[PDB]
Amino acid sequence: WAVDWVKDGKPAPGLLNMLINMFLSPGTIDDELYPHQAKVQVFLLLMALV
Amino acid sequence: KEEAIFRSAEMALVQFYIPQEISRDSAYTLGQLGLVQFRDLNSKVRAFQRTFVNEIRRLDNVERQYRYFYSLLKKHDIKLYEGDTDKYLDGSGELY
Amino acid sequence: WCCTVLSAFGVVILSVIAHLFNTNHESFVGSINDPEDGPAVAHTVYLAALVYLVFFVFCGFQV
Amino acid sequence: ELYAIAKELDSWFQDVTREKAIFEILNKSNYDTNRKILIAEGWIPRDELATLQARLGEMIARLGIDVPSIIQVLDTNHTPPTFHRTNKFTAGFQSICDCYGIAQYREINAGLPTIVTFPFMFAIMFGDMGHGFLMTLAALSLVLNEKKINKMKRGEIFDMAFTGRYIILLMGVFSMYTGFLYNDIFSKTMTIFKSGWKWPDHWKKGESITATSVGTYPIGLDWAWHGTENALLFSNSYKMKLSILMG
Amino acid sequence: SFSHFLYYLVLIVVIVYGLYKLFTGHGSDINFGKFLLRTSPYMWANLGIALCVGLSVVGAAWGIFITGSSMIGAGVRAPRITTKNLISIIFCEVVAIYGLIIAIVFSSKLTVATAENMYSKSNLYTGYSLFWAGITVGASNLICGIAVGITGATAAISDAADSALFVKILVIEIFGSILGLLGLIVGLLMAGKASEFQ
Amino acid sequence: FYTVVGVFIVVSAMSVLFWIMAPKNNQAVWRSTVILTLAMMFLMWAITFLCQLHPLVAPRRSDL
Amino acid sequence: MTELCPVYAPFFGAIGCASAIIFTSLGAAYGTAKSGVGICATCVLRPDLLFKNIVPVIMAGIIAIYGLVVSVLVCYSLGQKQALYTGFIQLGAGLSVGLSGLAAGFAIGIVGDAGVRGSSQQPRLFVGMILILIFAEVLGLYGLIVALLLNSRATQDVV
Amino acid sequence: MTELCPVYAPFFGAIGCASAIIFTSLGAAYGTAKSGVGICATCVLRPDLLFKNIVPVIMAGIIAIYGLVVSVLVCYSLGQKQALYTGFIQLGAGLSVGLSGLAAGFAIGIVGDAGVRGSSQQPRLFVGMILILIFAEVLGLYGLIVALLLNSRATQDVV
Amino acid sequence: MTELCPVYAPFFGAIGCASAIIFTSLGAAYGTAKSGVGICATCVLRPDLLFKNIVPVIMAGIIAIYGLVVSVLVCYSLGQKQALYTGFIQLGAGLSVGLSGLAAGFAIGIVGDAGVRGSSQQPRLFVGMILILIFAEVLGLYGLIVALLLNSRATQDVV
Repeated sequence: WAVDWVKDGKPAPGLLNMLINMFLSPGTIDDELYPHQAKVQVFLLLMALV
Repeated sequence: KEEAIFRSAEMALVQFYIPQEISRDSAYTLGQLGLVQFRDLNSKVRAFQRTFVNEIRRLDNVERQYRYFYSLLKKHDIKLYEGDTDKYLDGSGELY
Repeated sequence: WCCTVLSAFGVVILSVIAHLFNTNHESFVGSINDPEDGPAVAHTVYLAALVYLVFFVFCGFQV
Repeated sequence: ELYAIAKELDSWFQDVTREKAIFEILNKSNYDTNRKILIAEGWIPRDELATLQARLGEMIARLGIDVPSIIQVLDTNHTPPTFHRTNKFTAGFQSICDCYGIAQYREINAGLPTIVTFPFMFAIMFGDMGHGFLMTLAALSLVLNEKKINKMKRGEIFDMAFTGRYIILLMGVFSMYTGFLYNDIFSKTMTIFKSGWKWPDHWKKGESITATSVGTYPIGLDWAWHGTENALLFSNSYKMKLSILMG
Repeated sequence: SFSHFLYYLVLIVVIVYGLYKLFTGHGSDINFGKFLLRTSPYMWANLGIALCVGLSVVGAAWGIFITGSSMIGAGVRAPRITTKNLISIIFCEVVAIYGLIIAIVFSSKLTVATAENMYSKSNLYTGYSLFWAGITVGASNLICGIAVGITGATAAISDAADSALFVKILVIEIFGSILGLLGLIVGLLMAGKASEFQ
Repeated sequence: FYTVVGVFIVVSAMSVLFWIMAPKNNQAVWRSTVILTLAMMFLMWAITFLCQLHPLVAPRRSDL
Repeated sequence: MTELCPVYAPFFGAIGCASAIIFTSLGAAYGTAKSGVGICATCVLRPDLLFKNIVPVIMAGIIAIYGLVVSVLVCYSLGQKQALYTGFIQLGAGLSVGLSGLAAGFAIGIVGDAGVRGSSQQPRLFVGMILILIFAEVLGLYGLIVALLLNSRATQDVV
Repeated sequence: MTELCPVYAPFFGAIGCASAIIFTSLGAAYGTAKSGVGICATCVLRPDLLFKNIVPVIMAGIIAIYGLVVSVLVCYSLGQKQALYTGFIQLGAGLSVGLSGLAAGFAIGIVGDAGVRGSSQQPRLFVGMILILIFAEVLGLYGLIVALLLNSRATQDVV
Repeated sequence: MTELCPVYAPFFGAIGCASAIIFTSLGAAYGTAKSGVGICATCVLRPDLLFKNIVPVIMAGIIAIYGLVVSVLVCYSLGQKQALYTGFIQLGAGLSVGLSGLAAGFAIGIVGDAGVRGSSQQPRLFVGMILILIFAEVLGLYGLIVALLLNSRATQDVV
């Protein structure tokens, strides 16, 4: 919500999409939320699984 | 200077050194405080070997006469007339 | 017995929506499907409010 | 004689009911006939030991029993029960919370957060101003007459609602809030606050008209959303996210 | 059961066939309307006239033994009930009378159309009207026959108890027969307006 | 827009004020319940405003 | 009548969107019926345990909640010009969630009846009954997650 | 017949409208039948709570009202020039509400029977009966929500 | 759409992905419901042994895990212009994992309730219970590898 998406120019992810997209693999498919936002979360995922 | 609903209140197990003679008054008042339970004691034996059996049976008998009064009174054309006064005193009365 | 609360609500709520009709409010009147005449339906709903006021007066017999 | 006895019979019954419990309780005390100085134990609130000792001493002085009365605290190896000094403000919430299960010996009783969360969780589910307001009036019907209803049989007219006077009141005021923040007196949306989306000022007889985000509606869902073909989608996405975040 | 598995097989094969046609793009090739139009309306009309009387007779006979068997069983203890209850059988077979009348009035309507000519609106309407008017009359007759048979059996049992009980239960039979009258009237109303097979 | 942070500041100030000025008797219940009312009210208002902060969809209809 | 967007495309979408609520509703109804029979049987004898014992019916209502969420989510992707892919995926998601919820409803009802019966006599079977109901509910949760994935890509870069 | 508006489009909308009342009427019929059987069977011993136990039949009547409202509104949605898509969603709404109502009616019947059996024997079970009947009703309520949302969606942006 | 990749190709994939979770859910639900009836019947005598005799329900949980993981992977394998071959093979994988899990679930349920009934009496039967549960879970395990290895070739060198 915080970022005005269309004015921001970068694509706006779906309403409830990013996490279920992430379920696949650390290779974030597309439409990153923020710089490395879809990338650094692999750290949280690996922390949970370990 | 008392506990609140923040968590379970500070419990305590205190030992009642009740004098034998004054036991009835002590129990009556202690129950009047509405503040104490009694830990289950000497319950390993059956219910008809208690030291209190005779007073229990006579008072239950008394409650039966009172019920018989109430039944015949309901049969007759009359009802209770002092319900309000008795309940208020015994509800949240003081130590007296 | 129960008609008292119904009469009171039929005063208050029916009156506020009555005035909100009479105010030619978009959410209630002016749409393609609703009746276009604001004050016209406002008159009959005000009459309903008045008859509920009388009904509330009648139900005030609880005393 | 029946008219005479009827006056005291009602009070006599509630008087005589005392000794049954009295002797059933001192039954646990193990007062042997040969034994003297009866010895027994019971659960007390720790913060009331001094006051119960004072009351017992006052009674002993009143009873004239020359022998003093003493009491000592044991080593509580056994788990003592859990207590909550709830007032009528929150007794209903506490009881409803503990219906699921009595608390652990000293744990953080879940009643206290539920006091507020349960009414608001209900309200975020309920929404409407009008229905909440009528049910709040119903709650007031028992809150205001609490003195009268306390001494009149609950029966099937109220039943479990006998204690629900304050629960229903708080969920009703939270229903008020959810109405302010969902903007619907019953179903219909209200429009006191500043105008939201400005759909284009020129419209055809039956044209499909979008809207312009000229600003943000300050309090709650924008009233401009009402009646629109995208209203259901917008509101649903909104309140999915609201539900998951609050949860 | 093997029969239930047969129903499952039929359902799955018809569903898969329909899906196959839809996906290959010939969903129109399963044209129910074309099938209705091309089949001869004579077939519908005659199936209707046959089935109206057939179902009327089936319901009549069903109610006849339903009432009669219990009537004979109750008559064993007291044969006072036989003649006085035969009215239940009479009201059961008035349903068959209705079926016969609807059959004859329908057979007033069949005839030869001018070859492929007049294979059009009038005769098609007449064919479908005759078909499901016959189905209406026959099925309504069958079901009211079932109802009147059950009520007549109950009336027999009650008559075995008391005389006046039979006459107070006969109203149940009358109410049951109203269903057959309604079936007759609806069949006549919704069938008559169609002309003959010009 | 995005004054939700400032509204958080003001509701936090109110929460701290009520935290210090608890009712004299039965302090714990007021203490917990009022501050949690305020916090939960603020959160649910925060979502209901943040949704319309920069919306991705617009109302659409064919009605006057 | 586009090749990728045939006119009969939204039939599957509508069927899936409905089935997502029908099958979940059937599962929830069977669950609450069995659980309610259990509740009545235990509470005619042990009235006080009623409110405490109401949870299995809640967990039956879970299936209905899941059906509602998946149905409305599928509906928001409906469209007259929608491609055959979209209808296909909505149909699949609806069937998946609905039948998963139906299985969850069977499990919920059966174990709710059994656990209510058991807790009628013995006091601390309730926790185990609750956790078994938890597993029965999480079954429907897996169904819902699958349905959400399908619906999430129901309109992903669809031609 | 427009390619997007075939002549046989009204079939699906009409059958949806029909099912929307047919299936809910079957469900309410079963619910009322089982509930009333229980009522008359168990209150004969003790009659005074007949009016109290009337309630499950009231719930079944609410189910019938649910079917009535969905059916009347989808009727309001019917037309001649309607698009195949419109017929598809009307059919979907009708089936959703009808079958959800059928499930709700099964729940009403079973729960009401068990509840009245218990309530005639023990009074405090009445409140729990009320609660379960509410749940068996909100099942069909969810079905109604799905159906009304569908048949609202069945008209906009239609060519 | 080309005849290599027909417009209806995603139907098989969608129905396979649905049916995988559907059938594993039915199998796991039957297993957990029936074994939970067993648990409720046994723990009224032996409440303490609940935490030990709980295993078969968890094993049905692993069956559900199998179903979800296969379903989500084969769902990620979808796509509008997917090759007919991909749809066929992924339908095969979905049905394989689903029905293998269904058979495994029947085995888990029957073995589990019988074993817990027996172990109510005798303690050393617990290890045999567990052993038979693994030798039944290997069925869903085989389904897991079969479905995964089908998925591996689902798009390997596909055109």
